[PDB]
Amino acid sequence: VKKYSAGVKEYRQTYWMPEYTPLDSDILACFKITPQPGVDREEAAAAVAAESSTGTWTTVWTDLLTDMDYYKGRAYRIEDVPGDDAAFYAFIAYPIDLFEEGSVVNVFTSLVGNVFGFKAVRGLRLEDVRFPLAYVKTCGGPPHGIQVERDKMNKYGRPLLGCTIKPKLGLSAKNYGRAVYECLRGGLDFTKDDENINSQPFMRWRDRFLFVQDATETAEAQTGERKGHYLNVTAPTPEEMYKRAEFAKEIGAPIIMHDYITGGFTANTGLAKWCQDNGVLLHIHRAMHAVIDRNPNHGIHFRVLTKILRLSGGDHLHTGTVVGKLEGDRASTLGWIDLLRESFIPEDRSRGIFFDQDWGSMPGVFAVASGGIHVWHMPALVNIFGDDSVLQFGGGTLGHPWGNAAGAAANRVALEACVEARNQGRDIEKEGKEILTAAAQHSPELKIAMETWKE
Amino acid sequence: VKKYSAGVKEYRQTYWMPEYTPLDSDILACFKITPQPGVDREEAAAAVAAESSTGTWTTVWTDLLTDMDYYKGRAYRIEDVPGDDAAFYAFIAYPIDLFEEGSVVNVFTSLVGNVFGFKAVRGLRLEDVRFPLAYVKTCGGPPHGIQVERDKMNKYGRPLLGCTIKPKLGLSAKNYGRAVYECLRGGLDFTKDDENINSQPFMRWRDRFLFVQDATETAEAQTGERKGHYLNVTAPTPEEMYKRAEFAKEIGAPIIMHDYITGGFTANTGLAKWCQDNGVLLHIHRAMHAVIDRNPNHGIHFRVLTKILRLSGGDHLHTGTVVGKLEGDRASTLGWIDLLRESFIPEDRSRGIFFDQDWGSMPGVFAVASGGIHVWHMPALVNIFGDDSVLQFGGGTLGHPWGNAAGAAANRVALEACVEARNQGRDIEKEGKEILTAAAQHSPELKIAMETWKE
Amino acid sequence: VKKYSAGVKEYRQTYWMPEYTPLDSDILACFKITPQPGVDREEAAAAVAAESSTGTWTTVWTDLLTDMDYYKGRAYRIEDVPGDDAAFYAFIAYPIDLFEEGSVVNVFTSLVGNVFGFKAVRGLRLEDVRFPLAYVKTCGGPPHGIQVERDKMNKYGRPLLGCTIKPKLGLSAKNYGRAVYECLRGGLDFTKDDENINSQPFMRWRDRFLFVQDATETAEAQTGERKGHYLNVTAPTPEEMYKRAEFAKEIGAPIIMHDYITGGFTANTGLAKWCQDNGVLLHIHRAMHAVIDRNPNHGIHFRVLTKILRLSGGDHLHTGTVVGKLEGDRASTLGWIDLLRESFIPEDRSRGIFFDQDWGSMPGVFAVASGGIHVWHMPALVNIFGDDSVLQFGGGTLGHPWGNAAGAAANRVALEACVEARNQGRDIEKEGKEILTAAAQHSPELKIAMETWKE
Amino acid sequence: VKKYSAGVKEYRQTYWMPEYTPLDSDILACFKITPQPGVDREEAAAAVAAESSTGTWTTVWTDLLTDMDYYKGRAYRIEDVPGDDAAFYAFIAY
Amino acid sequence: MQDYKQSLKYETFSYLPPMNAERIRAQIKYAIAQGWSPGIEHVEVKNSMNQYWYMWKLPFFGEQNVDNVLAEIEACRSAYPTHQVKLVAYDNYAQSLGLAFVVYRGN
Amino acid sequence: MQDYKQSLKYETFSYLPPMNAERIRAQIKYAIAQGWSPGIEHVEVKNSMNQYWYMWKLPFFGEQNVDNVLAEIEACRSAYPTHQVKLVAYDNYAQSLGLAFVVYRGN
Amino acid sequence: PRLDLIEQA
Amino acid sequence: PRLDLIEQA
Amino acid sequence: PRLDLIEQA
Amino acid sequence: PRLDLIEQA
Amino acid sequence: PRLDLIEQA
Amino acid sequence: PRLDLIEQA
Repeated sequence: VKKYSAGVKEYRQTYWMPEYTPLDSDILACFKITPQPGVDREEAAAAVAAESSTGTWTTVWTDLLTDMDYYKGRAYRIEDVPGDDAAFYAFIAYPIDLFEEGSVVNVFTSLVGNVFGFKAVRGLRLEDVRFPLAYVKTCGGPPHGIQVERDKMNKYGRPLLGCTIKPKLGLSAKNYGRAVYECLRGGLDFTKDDENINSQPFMRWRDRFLFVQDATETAEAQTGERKGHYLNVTAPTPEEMYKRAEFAKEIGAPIIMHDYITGGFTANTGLAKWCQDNGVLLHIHRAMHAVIDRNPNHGIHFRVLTKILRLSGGDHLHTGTVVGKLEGDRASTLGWIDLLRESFIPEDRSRGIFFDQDWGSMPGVFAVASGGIHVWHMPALVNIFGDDSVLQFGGGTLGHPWGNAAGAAANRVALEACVEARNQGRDIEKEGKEILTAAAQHSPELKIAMETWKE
Repeated sequence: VKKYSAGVKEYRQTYWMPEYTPLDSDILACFKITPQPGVDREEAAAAVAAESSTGTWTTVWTDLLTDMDYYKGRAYRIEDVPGDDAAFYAFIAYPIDLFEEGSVVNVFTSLVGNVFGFKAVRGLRLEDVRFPLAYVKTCGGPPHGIQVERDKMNKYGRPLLGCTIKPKLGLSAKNYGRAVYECLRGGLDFTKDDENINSQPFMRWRDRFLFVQDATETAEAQTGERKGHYLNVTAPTPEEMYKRAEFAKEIGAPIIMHDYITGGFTANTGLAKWCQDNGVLLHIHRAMHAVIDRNPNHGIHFRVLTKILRLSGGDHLHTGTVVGKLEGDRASTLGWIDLLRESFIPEDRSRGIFFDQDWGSMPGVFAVASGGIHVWHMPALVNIFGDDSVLQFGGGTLGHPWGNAAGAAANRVALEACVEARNQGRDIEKEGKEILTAAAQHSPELKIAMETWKE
Repeated sequence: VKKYSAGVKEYRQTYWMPEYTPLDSDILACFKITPQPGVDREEAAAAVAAESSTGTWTTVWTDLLTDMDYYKGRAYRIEDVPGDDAAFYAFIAYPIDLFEEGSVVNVFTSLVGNVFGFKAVRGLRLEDVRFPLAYVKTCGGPPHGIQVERDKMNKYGRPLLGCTIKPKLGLSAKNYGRAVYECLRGGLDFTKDDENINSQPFMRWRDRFLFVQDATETAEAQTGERKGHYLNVTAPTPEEMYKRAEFAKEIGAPIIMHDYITGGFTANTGLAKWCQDNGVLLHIHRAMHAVIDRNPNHGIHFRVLTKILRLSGGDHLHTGTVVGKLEGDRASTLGWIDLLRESFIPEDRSRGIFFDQDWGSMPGVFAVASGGIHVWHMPALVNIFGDDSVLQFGGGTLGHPWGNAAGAAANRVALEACVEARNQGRDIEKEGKEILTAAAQHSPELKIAMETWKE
Repeated sequence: VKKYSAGVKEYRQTYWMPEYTPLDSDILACFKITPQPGVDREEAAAAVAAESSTGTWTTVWTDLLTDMDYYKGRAYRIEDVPGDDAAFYAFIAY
Repeated sequence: MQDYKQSLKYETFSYLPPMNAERIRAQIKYAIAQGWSPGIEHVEVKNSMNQYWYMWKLPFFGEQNVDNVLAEIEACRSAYPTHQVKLVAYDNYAQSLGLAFVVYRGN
Repeated sequence: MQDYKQSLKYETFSYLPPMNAERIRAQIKYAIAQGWSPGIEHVEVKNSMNQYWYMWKLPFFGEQNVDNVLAEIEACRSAYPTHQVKLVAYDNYAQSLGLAFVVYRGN
Repeated sequence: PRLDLIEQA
Repeated sequence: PRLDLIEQA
Repeated sequence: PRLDLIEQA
Repeated sequence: PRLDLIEQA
Repeated sequence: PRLDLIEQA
Repeated sequence: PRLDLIEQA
């Protein structure tokens, strides 16, 4: 359009380009769109492309000051959803120029943050986003990633073991350090603050950091293995966040954690850059299937959020538990794991992957398993997550009848028995009970752990 | 419980206290809980109280190191939901000691961030949260608030007028400033960056700030009225955010904006403290009915998010449009407005308010109306939002057939005609057309605006 | 004493030196001591010398590591009090080495801060303190003093006129500036924040500073006379105090104020050094006859506090009103004035001066008169305070029936009529009514002011 | 008071609120007050509430720019001191 | 297309046609009915953007008669016939101006 | 209620009615009796707020005759009939001005 | 506004 | 891991 | 003032 | 101590 | 210029 | 030394 004509217009003629082949540099998005009744699919897809890019609810004269054809998002393909009929899949391409370099949420909130519909869409859901390699290279990514983290902690050949201190709230700093010390000396690689342990009246953050670090050094000397505790630096302001991270580094803490939900993207991205500058490992917690990622027809799918968290940066990523999930979503669990750790993820509709995602050299992220898991879950966990994972047993360790050290040892024995059995070629999920029962013959701690919780 | 016994236990005996009267200092929460089939309501409410506070999926010995009775969250009342039968209302009290002072999301993510269910709940929804005055006093709140903002900008007796520059993306800095200049000189109080205008290749942030500030000064000199433009300081890292805010202050920009969704709580809270320290007004955008707040039985209700945003801090708050919403949710629109601006909001179930919310002296926040609104919406907008609001007309201004200045004037005339008619005692919503038609007799800009978009 | 013998001992043999002639460098103190019954005067005076210097309630071996004879405070003379018989006057000399240079309260709290009695004294009162010139030279003193202040403000030949804005609390920043503007344009030299106007919810400090400074510049342009407003920088922390003072300097405010009672010595001394470094005049408020200086037989006399405030530093000093005081304490009013302004104050028991106080070149301080004073007080005020004073009329100006500008003019006319009459040789206190009545013939503002309040 | 009238006034009518129940957020103070001879207890308690809050020795027009009823300190109860008779206890809420 | 003509403005209601006596009166009635105190400010035209205009006497606290406000507007006009004159309405509950508009644009 | 009329002022005594010859004379007598040295400063009206006005000749150090000061005021007036003229009194003990007031407001 | 609708009122 | 599953492979 | 009343005088 | 004598108790 | 000769064109 | 030879002595 070369001439200005005020007034509301349809979006199909500008924002629906069925003959458009996406450039390699394009940000691609797959939306599950349920259009308003009567509205054609091509128009509704065009409406989402307009509102998430250069479109306005009415024609503006300022469009003619730039070239819309270059800058606009444009829907280029529509596909039926297998199962539903109301919804359809819109594939929309966004020129890479639309986004701030190294600011992956600026992609995200442009796409769905403030995209209400332009009166043509009654339901939107962002399924997948292809971040082109050109854009990936501008993001910080994980400050260290799997391979460097293993080198720094000198840990090889098995999943790492962690544990959140319980109760979630209420412990004094010294009692917190006692719990940490007992877990670490018993065989856990890591302990961690609970996500909502920041700096409360019952335990100020600086006191916690000091006692925890003393606990970490003591257990490391008494086991001869490197130990860590994710010190939670999540804070109300960035200054406070950086101050706590600086104190963690000052006292020699190898690893910190950040609640991405509490803190937000800006804080997390800054923290991840800080962590790479200061050689501190960064554990990220972002609950999924909670508010944002649980509704199957309304919201942002967790694999998009997973991609964002990897670009924003984190050496570990945790959402929810995987074993309690059904065998059906286990295929989605395996696809989730691959987005975190692999360099190139090919398209696979069965797993929910609509685009090839190329990470290039961006480091992978440790996948974290938590939840109400105990020793009996260990075979499934080892089989599903493999070696490049952290298995966190909070209640499973502090809930052992003989205390933290024994609980840590039980989990450590169970983990190593499963890893050894896997390396011997045994099907550890099918033979799980027998593997644990045999290892329990030499580990009284494991024996009573298996009696404490049910197979 | 005085003795340690390992193993999974029910939560009813610890976390269900039907005889508990909440202390004035308690954080109160109202959850709409749908329990797993077979699970009793008192047990499921107890499960949510446990997981959002001091509970673990299995008994841990570290509970005995502290006093759970003091620290635990405890459900104290259960009510049916009017309409549903599967769901019920759980009222849970949290001792104020559970939370970091001045960190309101630490309240929020403790409550729903990472609360999956303990196998007793299949559906959770946070309806309302009573922040006690003791906790409110620890939060920064709006850096200035309504009354101080009006004093700083010397604006009295009417809603403020704003406009997002369109197209959302694609304009060079100089062309951006041209659009801003034309809008401001035409009668708008404010213009603003789009939420996703940060620092893109087509317009780097520093160039935008300079040209916009030149546009703002020019239009202010040519109108004799104070002008502003919300410079978007949303950035990938906190350092970058502060740097842009500092440059805004350095060049004399009176107001900045922050996309809370993009940036996150930590960045926003830090920015709001910075704004109070530097006398800069802060506009907050947080889309609601988008991902988080749209699903009526799954997620966090927007009034809880509204309370958080007021405590976190912002002089303006924007989510979505109010006029297009139905007359039914207009009562929820009016309740939303009051949480933003009033000092004490009494309980009112009809509006979704389950607790008296006392703000004390915490300043109110300008409510912002946007969307595809134009002159015809002005009577309803003035009637619903009243004077302490900002009415943003992006497309309604830049989509005027005679350009921005004329569009700004049309909206300015419509607004003042509605305000004058309201002050004369007329029912401006019922008499809206006649009010605008009469004012259109003296304003050709308004006349053709009314012909451009439909009543 | 050369040998160590543990145990409680009397103080007379060490701390009572009736043959001691004070060195010119000695800090001298005059205490009104009421001894415990049975205790001899020489012993009780020795007890106060011991406890306020190098004495301990029991003999300590560490005394022998130093030379007590050099370092001890020693009482050297005892005099009866004219009127009482229970009390007596103890004169105690302290070697200058006992005190931190430039820290005059370290003198003060050593003397009476923590001096309970050593079981020999049941009543203590510090009447006068001779600060030797050697010690005076180490203190900062007033940042500018009378002569420099007159040069900076270009004010000569009369007392300066001020006014506290009323009501003390409750006004918004813009309304505060309106009151300031009206007072200043009417003829006052200064306005001022109330002592407890800091940064309250109804008026944040930065907004107040901006509006007040705009008011000050406007009235200065419209009168052709230099104007000022004492911006209260009293703050909870030193960082906050300095920040407000820096903002005062940044916007060109010529003068700030500090509530010495609220802030304290350390803050005030730092502020006074800052003021000299930055060329800002400093008004000090320290209420006397309030808690500290009102009880005639218990506490620190106001002339000692006056000396401290001059050394600590302030260009103006205010305590309470002088005219309402009786003719008897007018002699004490005149002596108070001289300690503030003169270079050398000779000893004079009738005025309560027990030592020659030499200030050397330390600048004098403007004496400030306030209270419920109005036009009728002007003759007495001019006669008592003379030219080097600030007469503050808060209610006397804002309580004028025609508003601030008229009230300011009434006070300005009354002041100039009294000064002119004094310069003509008339006895202005005896002829006060006639002087004001004559001036009222040409000033309607003054005429109705005299009718508003009683002669 | 809605209208400005200059001049010295008593404090009892504004700063003595015997029916005031302190809010949980109020700063409460207990003063042992010995009033000037002739001055009633309710007036002297009102005087301390005024001077320690929003009161001035004479009426100022700037009071009408704000809401005194919200901001003022107000004495709400008076009690005898057990032992003395000259003094009394004033309870003032801020 | 019509070209927008740039001119100086005077804040609230300055984009409407200039007010006659009835329209001014109705606004003052509104301010009084809201419980706001009418006041009058004036300033030289070149200083119209200052935060602190000259206050005409004191705000008419607790004034209920619209005609008294109008008379004082006239009095202020006569005293400063070249000044811009503004009608303000003080809201002591908000410590803000509930309403403000220029009644005479000055010369 | 009367409205306060804003006008430029000239520091000490400018709020009194303008001084006649006797009132000026009495102030100079006071300054001399205090042992202060009378001096005369003058400046263009627009520069009246400068710290440094033009000094008329030198301060009349040790001048005892009031009429000499008055004559020099007249001389300064004639030399600069449009300037503001100020009478100052130097106090060498305080190195301050004991007194200062404008005798001619300039034009 | 501000203090019109307080809990105190 | 890392370079086993590259797009290059 | 200042140097009028000195100890030197 | 600490939580033994709370207002909550 | 700038976007006239893009690879996109 | 130090305080042996003072003016005080």
